[PDB]
Amino acid sequence: QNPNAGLFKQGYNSYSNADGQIIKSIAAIRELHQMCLTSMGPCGRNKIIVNHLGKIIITNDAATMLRELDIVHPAVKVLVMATEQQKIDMGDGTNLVMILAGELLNVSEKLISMGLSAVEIIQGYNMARKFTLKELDEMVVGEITDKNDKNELLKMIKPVISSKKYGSEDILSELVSEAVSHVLPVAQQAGEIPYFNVDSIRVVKIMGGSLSNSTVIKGMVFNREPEGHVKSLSEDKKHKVAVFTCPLDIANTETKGTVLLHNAQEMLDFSKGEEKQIDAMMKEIADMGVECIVAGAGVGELALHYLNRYGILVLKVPSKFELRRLCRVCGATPLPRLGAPTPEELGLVETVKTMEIGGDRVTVFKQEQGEISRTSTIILRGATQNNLDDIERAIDDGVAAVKGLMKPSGGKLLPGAGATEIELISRITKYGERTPGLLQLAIKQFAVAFEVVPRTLAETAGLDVNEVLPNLYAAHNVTEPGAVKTDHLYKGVDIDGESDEGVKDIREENIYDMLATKKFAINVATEAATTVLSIDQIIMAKK
Amino acid sequence: LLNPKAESLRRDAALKVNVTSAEGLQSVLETNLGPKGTLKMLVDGAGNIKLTKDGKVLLTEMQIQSPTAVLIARAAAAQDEITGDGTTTVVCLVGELLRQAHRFIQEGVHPRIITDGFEIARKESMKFLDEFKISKTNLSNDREFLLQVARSSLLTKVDADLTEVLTPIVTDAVLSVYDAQADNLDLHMVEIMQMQHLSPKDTTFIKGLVLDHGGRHPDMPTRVKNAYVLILNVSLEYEKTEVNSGFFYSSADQRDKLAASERKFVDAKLKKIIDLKNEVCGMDPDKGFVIINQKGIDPMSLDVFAKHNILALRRAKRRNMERLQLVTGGEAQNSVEDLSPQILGFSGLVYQETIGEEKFTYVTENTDPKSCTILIKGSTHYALAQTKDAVRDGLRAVANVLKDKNIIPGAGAFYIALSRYLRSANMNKLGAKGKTKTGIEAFAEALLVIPKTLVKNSGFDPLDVLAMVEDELDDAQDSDETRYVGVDLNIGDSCDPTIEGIWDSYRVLRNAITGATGIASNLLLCDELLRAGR
Amino acid sequence: LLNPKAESLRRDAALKVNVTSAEGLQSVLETNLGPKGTLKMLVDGAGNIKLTKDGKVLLTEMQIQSPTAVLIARAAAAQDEITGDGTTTVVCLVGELLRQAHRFIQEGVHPRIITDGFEIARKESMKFLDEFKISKTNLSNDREFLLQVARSSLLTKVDADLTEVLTPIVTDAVLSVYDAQADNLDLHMVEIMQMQHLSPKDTTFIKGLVLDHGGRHPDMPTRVKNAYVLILNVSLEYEKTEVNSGFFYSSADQRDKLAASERKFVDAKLKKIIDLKNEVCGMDPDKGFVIINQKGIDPMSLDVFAKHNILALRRAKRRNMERLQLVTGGEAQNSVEDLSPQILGFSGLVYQETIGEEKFTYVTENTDPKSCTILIKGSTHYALAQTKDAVRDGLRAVANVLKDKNIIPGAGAFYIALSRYLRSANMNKLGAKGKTKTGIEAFAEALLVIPKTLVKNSGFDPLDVLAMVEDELDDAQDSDETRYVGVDLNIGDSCDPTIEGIWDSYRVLRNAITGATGIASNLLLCDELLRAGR
Repeated sequence: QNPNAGLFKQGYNSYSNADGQIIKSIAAIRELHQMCLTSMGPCGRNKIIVNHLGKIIITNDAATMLRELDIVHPAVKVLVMATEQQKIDMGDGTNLVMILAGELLNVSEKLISMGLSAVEIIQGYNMARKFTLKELDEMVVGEITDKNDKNELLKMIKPVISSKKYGSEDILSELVSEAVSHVLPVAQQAGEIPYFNVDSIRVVKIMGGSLSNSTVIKGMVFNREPEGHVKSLSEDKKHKVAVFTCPLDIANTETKGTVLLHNAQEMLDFSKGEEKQIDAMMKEIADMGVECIVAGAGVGELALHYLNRYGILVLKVPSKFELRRLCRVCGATPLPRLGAPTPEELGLVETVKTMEIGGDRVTVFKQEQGEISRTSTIILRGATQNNLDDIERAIDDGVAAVKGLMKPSGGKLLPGAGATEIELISRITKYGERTPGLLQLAIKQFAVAFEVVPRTLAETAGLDVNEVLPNLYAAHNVTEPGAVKTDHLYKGVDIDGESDEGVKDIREENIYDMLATKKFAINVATEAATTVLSIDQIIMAKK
Repeated sequence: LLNPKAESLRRDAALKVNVTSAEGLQSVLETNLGPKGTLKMLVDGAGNIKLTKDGKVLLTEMQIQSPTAVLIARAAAAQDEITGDGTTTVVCLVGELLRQAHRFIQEGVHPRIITDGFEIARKESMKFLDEFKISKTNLSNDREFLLQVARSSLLTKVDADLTEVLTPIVTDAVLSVYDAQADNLDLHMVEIMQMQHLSPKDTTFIKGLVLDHGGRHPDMPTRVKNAYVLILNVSLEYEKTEVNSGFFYSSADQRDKLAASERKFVDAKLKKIIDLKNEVCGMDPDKGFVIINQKGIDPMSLDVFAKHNILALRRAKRRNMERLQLVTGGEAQNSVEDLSPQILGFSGLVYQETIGEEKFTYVTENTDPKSCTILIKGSTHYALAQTKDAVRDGLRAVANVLKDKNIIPGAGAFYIALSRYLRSANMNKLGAKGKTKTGIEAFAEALLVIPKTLVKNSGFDPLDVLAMVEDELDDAQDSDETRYVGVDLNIGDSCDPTIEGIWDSYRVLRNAITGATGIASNLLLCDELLRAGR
Repeated sequence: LLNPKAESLRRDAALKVNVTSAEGLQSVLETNLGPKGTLKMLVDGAGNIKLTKDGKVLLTEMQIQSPTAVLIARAAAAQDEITGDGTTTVVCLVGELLRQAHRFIQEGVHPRIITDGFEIARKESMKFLDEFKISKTNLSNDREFLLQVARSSLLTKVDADLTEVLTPIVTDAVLSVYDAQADNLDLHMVEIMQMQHLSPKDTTFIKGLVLDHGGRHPDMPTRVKNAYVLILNVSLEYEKTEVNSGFFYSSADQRDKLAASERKFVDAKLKKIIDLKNEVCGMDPDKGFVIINQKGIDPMSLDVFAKHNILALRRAKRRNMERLQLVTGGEAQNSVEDLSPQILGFSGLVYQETIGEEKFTYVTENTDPKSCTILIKGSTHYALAQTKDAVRDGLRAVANVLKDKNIIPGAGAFYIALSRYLRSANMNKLGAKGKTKTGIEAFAEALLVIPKTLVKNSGFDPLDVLAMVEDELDDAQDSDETRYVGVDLNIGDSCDPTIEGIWDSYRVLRNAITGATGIASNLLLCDELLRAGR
């Protein structure tokens, strides 16, 4: 009975602009905003994720949550896709986009309530974005010089690990910086040839113990045991390594090749045949000076008997990725066939041994002061399942951030701990004040959104935002001996958990953000916010 | 008077539901009109998001329940095969035409009376258009104007930041394929290609073709200043005997030597290919040699080609091979046995771009490629979809102007001036009927839905923008001068569209007016709504 | 923002309620405009049904629930006392003004902008009225004209056959009491009486007064020629001994003889009254004598008068006793003891009419009665109610014209000409505001609700009839002549109301537009409805 107007498409209840579709869409996003809001900062909060397959994990990482969430509402998908942008060609900024984009929408609603149109708001945000991106260029204090020194790496790696694992920052920073310094070449001013793929550093973890016994291996660590009799190689250098993709057994035949036996003599003759053919294949391997053999597949009993008699270490590596990575350690090329590991396709490893990590035995292919691998492995330990798994993720983030140090001025450093965000509030506001007309309304609110970072950093640290924020603002709203501010470009949030009051100088702990991460987040967050605002109606239909 | 399992609307209810349904469709699509309009979201039910403002996309991808709105959606969508634009305009015109007609029908005006009045207004509207339009200079070298055409089209569809990127791309891509001697053009000569891992602002114009399969050897050339192109349909993968055979050996050495003996068949073909390269600028400086082989190339032979500074591509798609024959001028060699310099084409700068996931080969700078490529970039599906449409929309807009030299100043100048014209001509002529005038008045008012909707979206007062245009037009008429007056959707006051650079196409305005008149008439003339078996 | 036991109606819903309700009230009364309108039956729930067209009665007695419709109905009732007519005109104007305003409000026109335009158009309408009116002669010998006025005010509310009966009744009744001197005009000098058992066609004008109580003796004249009138306030019923007494007698015959002596108390008064005639034209030819005694008269006293051909009436109402002193010129005597020849009045024929149930005495043909009576006939309260309203309003209509020489040609010429005037003056002046001109056009169009409704009720198509009036009106102006052009509700073509005889009141139309403007403005300016305590 009750009539309805405006709903004529498959009977859908689809809200128009006048029905507050934008406000309702933002309200849906706010649910995810609050979820991500408590992640940022060295004191961020953990979340429990129960995978539908029956696996329970704990993480600080918002991107992990967003990928584990089944996100339905298109208004949220816009920001989740924005998060993926931070993962593509960048190793950080996930929280910055989710938090900033949500706040930009929250302050937009305050403007919508005034009667300021979505078009006018979006136009102002685009202007404030372009202003913001320019202002960031002038906030640079230092710069990474890309000399790949351990100490230069630590300056960046430490704040990257922070906010994923707190309290172990120095231990994990040494683990990542050491492994990164292992794979990075010694060079200066060389940007023509790309290098340092994230895959160049593997992380391996065993349950039990703690990071107090962590280390870094110059080479690959495999979870497979030496199947053969020889469990280790000698102390000599340059052990020849052969790698096969063919299983180490009698060769097969492309068509049929089935042996049928009718007479006892035939059994004896075929048995001797196969044994001799396998020996010939194992002999030709040994005759090339091979002392270790790596199979991408299993090994027959006879092959083990012959390889043992030849003193060849037998190690199975079923993973195609590990075999490809092995080419970055020993240089060997996996042989598509069996019994002809041409010397040119042989690799060299200085040491192959078994090691006990956490109580579990693994096989290690490494070099020490020579024939140095292009891969590194970081060894983690920990007794607690949930904590160790997240520590592994912290290692990956450190490596990814180093990749962010790219030829196009990726080394530019800006004060962190919210110091950049606070200065932006002052500068963007002035841009608003100098802009005539209604444009100033959105430019000013654009600035307002940026206080969410020093707010969130305070909230997670247990501090009263109502005292920290006015102290942060007063710390930057100061009188300096000249037009250009100096000492008070470094005042940030003191993540201490202390009682009384105050701010902390970035210089005390070398808390810097990467310009490339910041400017990228500013672009992505604005596009996400303005995309949502541009949508005044959602209609579903068969495609 | 009704059979079971059926229903009909006999009284005026048939008209109320037809107008109401049209008003709904209007209230949705009106928000997409103009550069200041809003952006609609489409959900395919599988979780994929597509964003668009395009009338045709909105009408053809969205489902409609109201059977009357379906008729409007289909009739308006048909415009895509006639003009390529104006779909939203038609829907807006049809809605308001039915609104104004309904107001008069309530007074006892028979639908036929309005229909005849609409037809009289339509005929006079076409006369107005012919006198209102401006003849474009017949020169194709007028890049400055063609930029204005592409810009006007793009600003409707993109965020105005991508307009700065796409405008010169649309303009030059169409002009590049525009035939010499002021002839016609086929915009299908511009390939629309999507790629990921780059921002939408990186969208670029490529002078030639871009190929998917690249080189697969680390020593393949990165860039060659000038190269000859071998177009070859002969496989270079390790060959086996065509007849029953086998490798019968007593030793591993004989095993491989026998396999090599058959491999020599490929090496012999490679020798003839390399010998050709040696003959044709073999050691000449700033020269190279490219192979775009249709079939596979053995990793062994890729090592050979790289050592000879040859860029060897393999397993090219038919579409690339046929186009590359045209672009490079070479011929396809079906057998290396007849290989000769006469086979080779020629290209300028040839290089490969390395993208995290993919490689792309560029065969640009040809004598007469007769083809362009536009690379549409983005990180998301909806970003690629919106930009792709914006490019195709601009390409059609510019091509339409090059084909049809008739240009009409936009920004509402046509629709406001036409409304004034019809109101005056109707009383000066009185050539319809004392009651038919109601249809003409309804038509003249309905035309204003466009300047009103355009500004409504901009956020400026729809009432002031009309009065301001009226004031300026009145001065022009009293001064006995020709003046084109529109509305500036950024400032809110009036403007001259011929200085701002806002233009409509003759084909779009001609068919948008004719179509909307027919559609509204078809609904107004509906006497009964029949339902049986549904 | 809501308090319990309260409501705040927002989001322009208050305007939607105000307009919707006004269209309801308009729809009710729109069916009753002009001589072509319908009749309504009003049922009081007790079994008494009233038949009327009178807007004042309709709005007063009709139950209204919509608070907005109550506002309009009561505001019209205020105008009824001010103007004496125009009830339906006001309501129709208010409704259409709100309908036209609503259409523009939906388009973004602020209610105040329209309201200001209404005030401008109202002031300009009053200026037009001043040039539109015709100045009537001040002569009271304009009976031929006043007949047309009576027809205009009667024909609207009667069955068109009764018009022929009432036209001379209303016309001459007011002219009779209207002194032909610049003195004054009081329509209360015409009394309104009702009688049953005759057809409504028999409504009659009586030059004098009519009394209910008749004679109660068969030998008294029913027709007295050139009567003298005695006005007497004291009873002539059998009187008893002034003081307590009794009948003390010896023989039976003395009982009645003593009673006969007691009778002398009243008989002495009878002799004095009989001698009064003897002194004043006792035996003169063509003279009579009538007594209008306020108190009773004994059957024996009536016999005394009957023997002398005297018509002795009794138990007259005070209201007629006081008036008859003014009508006949005689003085009331509180007692026969003061009786003198100088007391008697004089009149012509005194007539006793007898019908089935009642008698009526007529005191016509007085020298200077300064009073008239109209007797409204009917069989039931249907004819009596409708006719009474027609007479009372007709007397007022012709009274206003006699008092106010300003007459307005009707037939819609006033309101149709206003539409043309405001349409042109607005476009010629444009001195209001770029936005306010919208309200002026809305006002000018709303004025046409009256000529359009008059035609619709006739069965003629308003679309053609209004057009024909506009055509001839324009032709007259192009011909540089003054012509009044209105609607012929019987033929369907145009007519000249100043030849046909269709006249409207100056004062009614002046205030009708001003009132309707205020009423519509008061509702258009209402942004929210505020309810509490209910």
